[PDB]
Amino acid sequence: CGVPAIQPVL
Amino acid sequence: IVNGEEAVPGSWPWQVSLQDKTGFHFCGGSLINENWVVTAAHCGVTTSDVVVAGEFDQGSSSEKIQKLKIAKVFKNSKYNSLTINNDITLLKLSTAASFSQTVSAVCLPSASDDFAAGTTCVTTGWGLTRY
Amino acid sequence: TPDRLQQASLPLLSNTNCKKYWGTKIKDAMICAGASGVSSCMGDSGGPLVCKKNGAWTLVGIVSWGSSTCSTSTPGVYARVTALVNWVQQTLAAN
Repeated sequence: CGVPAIQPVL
Repeated sequence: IVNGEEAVPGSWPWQVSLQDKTGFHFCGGSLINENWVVTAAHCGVTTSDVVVAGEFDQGSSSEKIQKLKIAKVFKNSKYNSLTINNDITLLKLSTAASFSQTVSAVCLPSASDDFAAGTTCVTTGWGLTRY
Repeated sequence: TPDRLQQASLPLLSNTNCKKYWGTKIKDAMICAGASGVSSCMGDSGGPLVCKKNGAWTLVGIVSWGSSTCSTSTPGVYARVTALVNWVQQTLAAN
């Protein structure tokens, strides 16, 4: 869980 | 959200849109696994509403979204509609979500975890950006 | 509502401090966040308040209620998931 494949940015 | 900004598409893969039968977005929710969504009890979800996973632009018809039927609505019996306390509902999906790069689960905390005042977190959603 | 998904960073408050704004409306199963120049607003209800810990995002709040005008200097109120997760676990287990 909890780790997006597409990383969020600010 | 007021004074937020647009997200990287697909970067909050647990975020879902709860839509009524006319396709109107009325609440958000979060996938906690392929079969279950956590949302607020005051959203008043019914099994005629739809969970939409994988969405970024609700104005777009080219996204590969998943429109998921709701089998049953579990409103926490502790919810108090007068004080809005214990504001949590679980949605059991009729058919599992298919997890992908844009669709996956958020983690849940341990009951004893400490998230201290002053910690910066993030909220997401398609709420109004101006009231 | 905006077509595209929005995000905002915002800080957690203590309940004690939040009660300076909302008084006895604030219960133990609530957590406040915001009052920082951003605000959740109508249509955000039910979505996540997540905090990054040990490299992963954890659901600490659920958008619950706040200022009727989505005031960015008032704290928003979120269902406190630590107070609710034993129920979530129980529900998944039995169904």
